[PDB]
Amino acid sequence: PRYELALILKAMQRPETAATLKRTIEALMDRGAIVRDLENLGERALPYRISAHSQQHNRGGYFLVDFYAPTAAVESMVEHLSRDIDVIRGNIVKHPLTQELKECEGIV
Amino acid sequence: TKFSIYPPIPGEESSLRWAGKKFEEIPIAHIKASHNNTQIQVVSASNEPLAFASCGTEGFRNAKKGTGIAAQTAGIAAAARAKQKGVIHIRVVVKGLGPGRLSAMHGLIMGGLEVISITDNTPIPHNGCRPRKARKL
Amino acid sequence: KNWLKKFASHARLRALNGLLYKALTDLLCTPEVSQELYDLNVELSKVSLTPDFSACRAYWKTTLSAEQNAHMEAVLQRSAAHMRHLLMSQQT
Amino acid sequence: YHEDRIRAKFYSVYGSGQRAFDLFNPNFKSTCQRFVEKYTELQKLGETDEEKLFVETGKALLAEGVILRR
Amino acid sequence: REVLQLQEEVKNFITRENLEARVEAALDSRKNYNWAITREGLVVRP
Amino acid sequence: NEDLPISMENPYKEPLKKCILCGKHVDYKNVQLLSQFVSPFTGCIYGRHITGLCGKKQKEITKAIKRAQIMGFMPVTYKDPAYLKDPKVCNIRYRE
Amino acid sequence: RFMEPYIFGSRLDHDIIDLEQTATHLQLALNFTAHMAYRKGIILFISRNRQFSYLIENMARDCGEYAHTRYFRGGMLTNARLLFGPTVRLPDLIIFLHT
Amino acid sequence: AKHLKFIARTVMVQEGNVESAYRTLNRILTMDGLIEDIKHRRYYEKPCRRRQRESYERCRRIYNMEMARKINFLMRKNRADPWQGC
RNA sequence: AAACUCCAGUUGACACAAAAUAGACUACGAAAGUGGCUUUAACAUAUCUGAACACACAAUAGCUAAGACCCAAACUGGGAUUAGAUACCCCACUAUGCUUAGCCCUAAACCUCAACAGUUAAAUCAACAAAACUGCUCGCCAGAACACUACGAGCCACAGCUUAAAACUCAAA
Ligand code: FES
Ligand SMILES: [K+]
Ligand SMILES: [Mg+2]
Ligand SMILES: [Mg+2]
Ligand SMILES: [Mg+2]
Ligand SMILES: [Mg+2]
Ligand SMILES: [Mg+2]
Ligand SMILES: [Mg+2]
Ligand SMILES: [Mg+2]
Ligand SMILES: [Mg+2]
Repeated sequence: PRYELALILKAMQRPETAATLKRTIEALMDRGAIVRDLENLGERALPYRISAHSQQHNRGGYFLVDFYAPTAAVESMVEHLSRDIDVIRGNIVKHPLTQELKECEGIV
Repeated sequence: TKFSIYPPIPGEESSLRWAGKKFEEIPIAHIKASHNNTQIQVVSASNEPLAFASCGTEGFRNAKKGTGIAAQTAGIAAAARAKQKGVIHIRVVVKGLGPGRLSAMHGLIMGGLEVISITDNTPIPHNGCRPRKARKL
Repeated sequence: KNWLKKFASHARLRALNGLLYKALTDLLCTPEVSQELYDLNVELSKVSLTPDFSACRAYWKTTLSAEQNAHMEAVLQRSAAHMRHLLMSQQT
Repeated sequence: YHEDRIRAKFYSVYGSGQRAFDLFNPNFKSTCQRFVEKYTELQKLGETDEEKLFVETGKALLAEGVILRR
Repeated sequence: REVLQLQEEVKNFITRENLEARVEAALDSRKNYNWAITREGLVVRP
Repeated sequence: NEDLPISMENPYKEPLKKCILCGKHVDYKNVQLLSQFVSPFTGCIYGRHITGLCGKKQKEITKAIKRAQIMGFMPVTYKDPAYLKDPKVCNIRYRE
Repeated sequence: RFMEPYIFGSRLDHDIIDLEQTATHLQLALNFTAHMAYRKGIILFISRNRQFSYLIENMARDCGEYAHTRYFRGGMLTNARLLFGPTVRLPDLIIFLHT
Repeated sequence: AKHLKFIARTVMVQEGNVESAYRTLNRILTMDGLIEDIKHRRYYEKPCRRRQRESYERCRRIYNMEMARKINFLMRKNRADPWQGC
């Protein structure tokens, strides 16, 4: 199905961030994914302190990877996101656009 | 300019200064208002303990520790010991709903320190540990 | 349980008195009962339980003004039931 | 009644008339009632499409000299 | 219609050939998903 | 008789009332919108008696807030100060 | 419920009484009242609507009949012998302007 | 713990009026339900008792609102008597 | 009062535990149950009824092995208490509450309403509960106690669970 990967990456310089993004997308494709878009939300202070890979982060870069993958890939991809050391927090959700916007007549 | 009840944020610059220092540099008075005792510790913005005073350290014993007067005395003692270290303005961080919740702040004010903000930090679990059973008195 | 129908229709004693005195003072320290009552700053002297545990008499200190005393009296009798419910809900 | 539909549109389009109702008079005519009579006459002397009838009725009433603020 | 729309959309997908270009373009870009709602039900974009 | 009443649905029927978010998509990434329904001082989610939302949209907002909080997009213990000056849609007053 | 057969319809949640039926019912009632009056029967108007007590009492005085527009005490009709006297004559017709 | 400090449950003192700031903080904590949570979390409330208490509170609120609505609706009638004497 | 003083406060790191607010919502599931987030599977039947025993499930408690252990806590110790103390208050700490694989098969397991279909006209209707009924089917009941008992039979249970009488006795229940 269509999935959205929300990625909170370590606050690094441009070359390291580009390399990490390439590595993530390469893993996605290696697991059978067709990537639609790579979207940058910016570098920002985290809502709270996140301790990942024996390092504490207060800031991070937010990215959105939209893709289509088989149902079996998701779990595998999660494992990869657990091993990457430059990812503060990676989470795969069903893409919000796929959910149907059911219409409403108002409050009964 | 309209007074803001919300505290200043470290990121966004603000014109509020207290004796030339910014909000995040003011000393912090941590009050723990337990049911039988109250403990006041003044620390610097960089977490340097300047003064400490609890109701047990000011001579009050057993049930006399958990009263308003004892917490006021502890606050006065902490305020004096912190005034001797160059503290005037403080940010109060209270924890717990004991009888000395407000008496400690009376004592701190009566000892000469000026309170610029009050913060509550009482531990509220989102259902972690199980509390004890209700007393069958 | 048809709530519409329902609404339509000694050493021990000293310890209980002390416990209830502390609990009632703690309840009055906040707006938990009501903001209006919180504004008046009612102070309690003692709590006395009847020998048969049929009623709890809370003795509140009066002020010198008479209109203030009357207002305090009115709000206290209007809020007593809410205090009882809060005390029983907190499992004091 | 049929005219009720027209009335609804009027009370949603031009709103309640500034003129006050007089329910004591057995033959009172509100602005909405004049609108309804003109609408029915236009329907009977022309084609049947609701929107053109509405706009034409408005035009005819403004021609007669009735104020209608949208 | 859906199949044709997918056909047109596939031309912009990321591939192994254009991974560098798209990654750098994303790094040179920012998107905002935040917007507010008023009491009258009107969207207020930033 | 031509003057008798005829059967039809109520033409004066007022359209059903709609909440401020009816017809709009609630995203867990739209922290600005979600922050309009949490307490500024504690971050607690406001109930429907305060927000005025319908049950469906109240549930959407709740799930989105929890998702954003656990995925590292929204703070839990307070409302983000960046959104404190946003329009107020909640019927609550702390008299501050 | 028992008023349903006499209701023409509900106009925007307000019930409308069918006047074609009211005309016949009123014809029968007025004929009965006139025939009872011709026979020299006692007619007692009754109403507890305080807005019209004065008017109904005036009407009863004017037509030479009787009115009871006040609090209806227990036993006026079923206990009239004890309450008025052993030889009291009860009304032959009672008219309710408000039931 | 992991959150920024002096943002949650924080009130600024105006003109040194510490009492008003403390009382406003108390009002905030009470209306956000934090005070009730703290008082209820001292001892464990069994699930059945919690369910019964919540049901009772909900139905009490509903009944009180209905009774208040009835009284307000019938209060319009309470005025001077227009047909006094009759 | 005992207890701790390898104690207490701020700060930082840090669960095999349970899941504030939302929820003033009343949803999902056959019931029991289910209220932290993401993803994968996934919620039978195009007539109805149809079992103590057939086939699959059943809160909490309890029992086997292994494991985890913050907090709570049957028991077990200690502290304080009248005149036979507080069983009830305080401190410490077990089985247990948790996970994995098996058992045990009981609840005020209740909406104390058997499943489907239909009706609101009647006299509405012993009472109360929860407005009164009809059609059809399965299950069950025929005074009280003896008796959630004895015996027989069956069961991973070995006192347990299911089914379940008789003699004597009474004019009541
Ligand atoms: S009223 Fe339509 S979505 Fe809330
Ligand atoms: K029940
Ligand atoms: Mg079947
Ligand atoms: Mg059988
Ligand atoms: Mg079981
Ligand atoms: Mg067990
Ligand atoms: Mg243990
Ligand atoms: Mg247990
Ligand atoms: Mg059956
Ligand atoms: Mg047996």
